[PDB]
Amino acid sequence: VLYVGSKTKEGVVHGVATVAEKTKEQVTNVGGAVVTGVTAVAQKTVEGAGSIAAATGFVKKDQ
Amino acid sequence: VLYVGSKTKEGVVHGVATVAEKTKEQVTNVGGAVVTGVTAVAQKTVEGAGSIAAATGFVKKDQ
Amino acid sequence: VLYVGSKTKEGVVHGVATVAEKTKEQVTNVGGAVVTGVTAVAQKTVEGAGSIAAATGFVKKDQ
Amino acid sequence: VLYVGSKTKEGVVHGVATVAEKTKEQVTNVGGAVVTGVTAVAQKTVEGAGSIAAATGFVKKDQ
Amino acid sequence: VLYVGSKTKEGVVHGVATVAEKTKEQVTNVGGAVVTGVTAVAQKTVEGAGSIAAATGFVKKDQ
Amino acid sequence: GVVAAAEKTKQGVAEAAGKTKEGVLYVGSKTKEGVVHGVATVAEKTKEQVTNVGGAVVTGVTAVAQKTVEGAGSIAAATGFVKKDQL
Amino acid sequence: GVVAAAEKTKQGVAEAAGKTKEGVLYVGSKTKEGVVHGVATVAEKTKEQVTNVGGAVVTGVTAVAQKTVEGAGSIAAATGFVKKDQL
Amino acid sequence: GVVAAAEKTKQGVAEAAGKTKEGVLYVGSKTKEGVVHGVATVAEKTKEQVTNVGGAVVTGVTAVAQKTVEGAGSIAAATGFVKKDQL
Amino acid sequence: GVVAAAEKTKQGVAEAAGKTKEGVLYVGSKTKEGVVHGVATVAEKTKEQVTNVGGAVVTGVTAVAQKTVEGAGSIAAATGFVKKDQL
Amino acid sequence: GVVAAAEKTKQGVAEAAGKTKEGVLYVGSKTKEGVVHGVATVAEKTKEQVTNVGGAVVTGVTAVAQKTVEGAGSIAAATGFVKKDQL
Repeated sequence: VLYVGSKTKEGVVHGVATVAEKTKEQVTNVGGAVVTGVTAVAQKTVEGAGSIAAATGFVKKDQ
Repeated sequence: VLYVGSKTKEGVVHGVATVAEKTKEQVTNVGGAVVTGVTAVAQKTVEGAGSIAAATGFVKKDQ
Repeated sequence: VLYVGSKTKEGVVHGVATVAEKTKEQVTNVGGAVVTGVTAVAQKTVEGAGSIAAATGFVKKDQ
Repeated sequence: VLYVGSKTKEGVVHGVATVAEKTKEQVTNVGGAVVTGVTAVAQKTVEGAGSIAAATGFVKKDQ
Repeated sequence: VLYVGSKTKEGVVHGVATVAEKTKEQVTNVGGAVVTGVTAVAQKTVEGAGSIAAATGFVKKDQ
Repeated sequence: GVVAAAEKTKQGVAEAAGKTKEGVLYVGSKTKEGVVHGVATVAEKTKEQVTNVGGAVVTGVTAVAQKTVEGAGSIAAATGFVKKDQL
Repeated sequence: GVVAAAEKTKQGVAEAAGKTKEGVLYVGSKTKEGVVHGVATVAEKTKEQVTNVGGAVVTGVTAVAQKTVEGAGSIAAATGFVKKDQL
Repeated sequence: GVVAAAEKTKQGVAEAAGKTKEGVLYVGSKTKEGVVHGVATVAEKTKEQVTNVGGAVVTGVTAVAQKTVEGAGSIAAATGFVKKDQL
Repeated sequence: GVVAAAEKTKQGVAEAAGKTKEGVLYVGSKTKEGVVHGVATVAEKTKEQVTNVGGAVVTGVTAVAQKTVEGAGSIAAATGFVKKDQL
Repeated sequence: GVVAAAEKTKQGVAEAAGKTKEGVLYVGSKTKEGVVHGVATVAEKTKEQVTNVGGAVVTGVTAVAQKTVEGAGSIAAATGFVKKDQL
């Protein structure tokens, strides 16, 4: 009937950082999945069932 | 009837940081799933059943 | 009936940064999926079921 | 009936940065997928069921 | 009936940047995909089911 | 004088002088070298009498901003300076 | 004079002078070096009488901002300086 | 003078001079290097009489901000300095 | 003068001068080097008379801010200094 | 003068000058070296007046901030210093 929404956050990601210095890394992958970086996922769904927000670094071989 | 919502957050991720310095790393996987970068996921669903927010860094081989 | 929404955010990603200095990296993958960069995904759906927002770094060989 | 929406943001990404200095990198992949850059994806969907926002660093060989 | 929308954002990407200095890079790919650049995708769809916004950096060999 | 108003309507949105910095703003460097900034002086019931005989008299504020002053035996900034040197 | 108003409406929304810094704002360096900032002076019930005979008189404040001054035997900043040197 | 108002409304949202810093704000370095900041002086009931005979007089505040000064036998900052050296 | 108001409403949301920092704020370094900050002086009932005969007089505050001074036999900062060296 | 109010309301939310620091704030280093901060002086109904004969007089306070001073036989900071050395 009477709604006031001010500065409301729903499904929000903010303030994600990564700092590296003098860093060395080696990756040798064969048929797999390697994730080293940053993933920032924000999701807001209405009337949506079975919703996946993030799916990172999997190796799926279902039947 | 009479709702006021100010600065309300629902399903919010904030303030995620990683700091690395003089770090060496070596990854060698074969058919697997390696994750070294953390993920920030925020999810809000309305009338959504069976919702997954994060599915990071595994291996699924269901039959 | 009477709605005022001011500075409201739904499914928003903001403020994602990575800083690197004197960093070296080697990647050698064969048939795989290696992710090192930044992914920032924000999603809002209305009446959308089974919606994925991010699917980074996958290797999928389902049957 | 009476809606006022001021500076409301839905499915919005802003403020994504990457800073690198004195950084060397080597990638040698065959049949694979290597992602080292920045992907910033924002998606809003109305009455759309089963929508993917981002699919990065993928290797899919379904049958 | 009475809608006022002032400075509203839906499916908007802005403020994405990368800064590189004294950076050298080497890529040698055979039959694969390598992404090192910036992708900024903003999508807003109405009455569209099954919409993908970004499909960066993959290799798909479905049968 | 900035005024934004909305009276006697069913809906009103008023925005005064608002500033937004959305986007990418890049500055390589923003140095400032040898800068004098913001000098203010206030006096009340002002009355001045100056009598000078062979000298130098300056009334007011002094503000000197220099980046590089080269040379040996030089004077960069002087206020009320008397120099009587033999050689 | 910044004013934002919304009266006699069913729904009124008003923002005064508001600042947002959304996005990416990159600054490589923000150095300041040799800077004089914010010098204020207030004098109430003030009158001045100056009598000078062969000298130097300055009435007020002094602000000197330098970055680099090189050279042997050099004076960089001097207020009320008397120099009587043999050589 | 910053004002935001919403009167005689069913719903009113007033925002004054607000500041937001969402997003990425990167600064490589923010050095300060030889800086004089915020000097204030207030004087009430001040009458000035100056008599000078061959000297140097300065009446006020002194502020000197320098970064780099080289030189053998050099003076960087001097206030009320008298130099009488034989040679 | 910052005011945010909402009178005679059914729902009022007043927000005065508020600051938020909800992002990534990166600073590599924030050094300050040789800095004079915040000098204040208040004087009531001061009626100054100055008589100078061949000297140096300064009437006020002295603030010197330096980073680097090189040199053998050099003077970096001096207030009320008298130098009479034989050679 | 910061004011936020919501009166004659069935529902009121007033917010004064508030600060939020959510997110990631990163600082590599926050050094300060050779810094003078917060010097104050108040004088009420004091009694003084200056007469000088060939000397050096400074009236007030002194604040010197230096990071590094190098050199042999040098003087970094000197207040009321008298230097009469035969050579």
